[PDB]
Amino acid sequence: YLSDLCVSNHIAIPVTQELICKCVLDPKNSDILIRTELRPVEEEVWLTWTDKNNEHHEKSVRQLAQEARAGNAHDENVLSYYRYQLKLFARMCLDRQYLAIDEISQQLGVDLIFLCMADEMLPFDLRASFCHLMLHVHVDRDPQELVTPVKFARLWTEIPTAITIKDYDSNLNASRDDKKNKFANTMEFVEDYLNNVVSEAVPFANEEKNKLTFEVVSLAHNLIYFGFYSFSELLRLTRTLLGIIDCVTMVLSRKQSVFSAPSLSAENEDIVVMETKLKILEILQFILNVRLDYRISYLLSVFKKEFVEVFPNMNLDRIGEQAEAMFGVGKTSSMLEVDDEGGRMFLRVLIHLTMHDYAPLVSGALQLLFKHFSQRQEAMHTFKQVQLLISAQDVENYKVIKSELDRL
Amino acid sequence: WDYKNIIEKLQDIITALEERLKPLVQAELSVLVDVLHWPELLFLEGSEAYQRCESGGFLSKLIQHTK
Repeated sequence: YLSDLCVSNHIAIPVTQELICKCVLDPKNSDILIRTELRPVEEEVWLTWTDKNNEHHEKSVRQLAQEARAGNAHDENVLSYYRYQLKLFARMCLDRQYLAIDEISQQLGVDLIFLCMADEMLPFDLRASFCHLMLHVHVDRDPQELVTPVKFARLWTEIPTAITIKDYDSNLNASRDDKKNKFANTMEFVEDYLNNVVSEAVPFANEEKNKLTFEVVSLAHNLIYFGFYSFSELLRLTRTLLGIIDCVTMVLSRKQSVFSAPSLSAENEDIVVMETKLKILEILQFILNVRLDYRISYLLSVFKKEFVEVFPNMNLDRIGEQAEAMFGVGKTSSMLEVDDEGGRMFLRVLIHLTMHDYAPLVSGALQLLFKHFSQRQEAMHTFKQVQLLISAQDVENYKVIKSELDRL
Repeated sequence: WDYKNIIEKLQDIITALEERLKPLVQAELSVLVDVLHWPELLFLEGSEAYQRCESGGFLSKLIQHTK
């Protein structure tokens, strides 16, 4: 009831959220709240709770899970209470509620939640609860910020004569590596879980596993959108993502339409499976946007090389041939392609997703299907939108003008 | 380097590329139309999705969702 109270219409309400955070986290009413700690016992997670009779009890999380599996009522009830507590905590931290986020981060660290997530002996739903808590408390915070897959502002001298996928990654690899150190273990766990899910047939067969994979896919989508995945890792992950959707505590908060082309100037019964498929589709759309960015960079590099060579007459035919090479006719761009079958797997997945009952999933599938065959037109339009600046001061002027115009 | 010359060359290359790739875009759209014509061919014959596509499930769903 409290968890539903904090959030209304899937959007966090600041006032009631603040009141609930103050009341639950107040020094009083600590008996109701379960306490989680780490003990050397390497380290293990232990839960200590104060019973309504004022008799304190302590037990390891693994012991509680084993007892619940054996069918003991007390441990199962304690675990369910802990899950509802975790859901309430996650609702408290929704929409970057710093007041409660700070205290909850002090109470629960990244390592503890990662250990709980990676402890498969614990129940699947409990692991999903820790996945949700990790996504909201830690991954979504002040240091993390959204990224733009396509940048229409380029600097003439910074543009390399030749660009490669390795160079494209290395462009931002320093920042990505320095920011990914905290969540590197989480990324590895997510990748391992996705590989395990895709390896098994009929991945969406167990409801608890369905919830866990939905949480994992949400975490992966968040991390990708904050820019914590390199381009190469994204191309490696897209194959697995297509494999999962290969033909054989839920909040539906929607951000800016994922299925939107870059621009220079700006309740189903099985709804869990449909939502994870939709998240996978959003990830695939983001990957396609990064591919478009790489193609634009390649075109810009070719143009700059030709201009510098000609002007220390331009061979437009060679430029046209090079720009045609990327579109997938040749094997040079086979790396860019997100499918190993030449797009047959992607097209089949889109067709199998287009007739699903869920409406947002069908809309996304149709938009992706239409975007698939417009690679050339989209690339040309994106290149036309691109602007080149030879001075860094010009870049700063463009940035300030863009900010002012967007705000106005 | 000259900014005006760079801009002029950028416009020239953009125009040349735009003129060059129109028939390829038209061919891609035609291939999309052809694929939409026979959606089942992509799927395996024994698959139920193939049967639905052959009977018009895909196109019927598209028509229903368009409105």
